Amino acid sequence: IVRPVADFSPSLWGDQFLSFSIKNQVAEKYAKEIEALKEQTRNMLLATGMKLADTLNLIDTIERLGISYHFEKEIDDILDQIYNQNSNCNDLCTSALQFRLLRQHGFNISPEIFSKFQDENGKFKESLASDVLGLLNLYEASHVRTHADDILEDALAFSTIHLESAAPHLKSPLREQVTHALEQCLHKGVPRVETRFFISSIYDKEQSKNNVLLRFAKLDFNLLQMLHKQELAQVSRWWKDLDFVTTLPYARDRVVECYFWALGVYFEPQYSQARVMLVKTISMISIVDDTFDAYGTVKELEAYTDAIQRWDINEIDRLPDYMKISYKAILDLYKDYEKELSSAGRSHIVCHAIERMKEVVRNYNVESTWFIEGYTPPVSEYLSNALATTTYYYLATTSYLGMKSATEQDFEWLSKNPKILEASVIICRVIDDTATYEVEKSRGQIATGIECCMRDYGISTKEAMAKFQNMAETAWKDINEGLLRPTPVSTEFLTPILNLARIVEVTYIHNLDGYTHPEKVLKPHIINLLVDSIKI
Ligand SMILES: C=C(C)[C@H]1C/C=C(\C)CC/C=C(\C)CC1
Ligand SMILES: [Mg+2]
Ligand SMILES: [Mg+2]
Ligand SMILES: [Mg+2]
Repeated sequence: IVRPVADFSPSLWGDQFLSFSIKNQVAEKYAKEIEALKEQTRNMLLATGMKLADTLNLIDTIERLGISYHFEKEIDDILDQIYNQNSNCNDLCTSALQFRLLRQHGFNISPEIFSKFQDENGKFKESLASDVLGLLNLYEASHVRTHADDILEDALAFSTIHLESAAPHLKSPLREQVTHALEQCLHKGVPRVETRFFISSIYDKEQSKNNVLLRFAKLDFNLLQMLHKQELAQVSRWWKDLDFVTTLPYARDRVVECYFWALGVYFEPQYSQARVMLVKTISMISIVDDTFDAYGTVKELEAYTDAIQRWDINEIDRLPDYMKISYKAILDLYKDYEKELSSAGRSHIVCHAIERMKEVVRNYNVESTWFIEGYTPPVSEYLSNALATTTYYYLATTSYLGMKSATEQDFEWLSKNPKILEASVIICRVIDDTATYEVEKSRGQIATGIECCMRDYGISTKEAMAKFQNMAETAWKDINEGLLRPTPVSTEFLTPILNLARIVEVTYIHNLDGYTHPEKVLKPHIINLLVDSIKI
């Protein structure tokens, strides 16, 4: 009664990440210079009597350079001031940038700021088609819409067609920046990824660049990268001493991709413990998913699911030997988390992630039951099960474990499935179903999202993929709305959820599974963030 056949590609990284020894004198030299550069930058920000457009461009540059996390208080104070002054007297470039920066920071600036750029019908004035910097900022702003912003319904299409038309004749690096924006907008990109591109491909090549900011940005990126590499080494060593590579050979060996995921959720040094905890969880639920999907028999998956609900080491012997391996590793991981959080008296919060894991596994087992039965549920029923199998309710909960400022009330909010979390989960689900529809269908999975959608509504695969694309668009508007003040918890606890949605977009770009097939999408990102330093 043997098993399915292995068709997963092995880790393409080998052991190149296993040991990283930080050049300590370089670290100290970088940090010492950064302190000086950080103060110079702080004073640029606090400079009295700057014009609106100059201020917004400064803040935008500091944000794209990846160093704004040093200046949360200064940037906030400035945007707040701009928000409350109501300055509606500018051109498209400044207005669109004003709108984007304020919305991204939760300031509900009215979309009426764009009325002066439109005709009697709410269509942008085509006379603006020759203003490339205006179009570019309009373009970026168009991705931050909520449901109250139908004034902007035309902004994406308008700016896109005219940027495409202008791009081939633009000077550099402007051309490269426009071309990049059309493939990957800023708001929906992974921050370290956009930062790496901006620093190296754009700002470094700008004639007008500020030398202080550029040097700051390069040193800071390379210094954080040393931390990230230590973290990945520590995590690679943990994964190695688990040895699932050989004892659980049916499973995807993707701990580096998992680290990239955790790095997407937060890159700052204060979230180091959080990242390390998170990547371990992603790594481990990856193992569980492959057990349900590519190895376990329905009888085996039943006992596994029940063992997880009971969550007791007593239960191991009801499981086949190969499931004993992962089950003990799972239980041990949570005992590790409890020990890690003990000194800060935050051990009790681990139970929130545990309950969310039980939920994921219940729904894995349902999904397997559906496959065995040849069942094509209605879309509503399909989603009631398949949203949790994204693991995103679970990963979001997990992202909070290592965040020292997360309180019980923050977990209570998250446990009620707030709308911002639900939208992030929906984006993951529908993008995944759109990308992986064809392959899963060939493997016989009749319970696949798009199939459900086709059979339920009586519509073609094309119309179904388009209906899913639209649920993703609706979900982004809900994310954007969920960031607006007053927020139900600190922005600190919203950003991970937003970042989870961004990682989806980036991994499944151009409709391909970038996690199962890392070489396409993830590999260049991993090399740019974790292998190659920015040349100084
Ligand atoms: C649905 C998505 C995008 C998941 C699929 C991947 C797994 C279940 C393995 C670990 C979980 C990850 C990488 C989140 C993505
Ligand atoms: Mg699966
Ligand atoms: Mg799977
Ligand atoms: Mg899938």
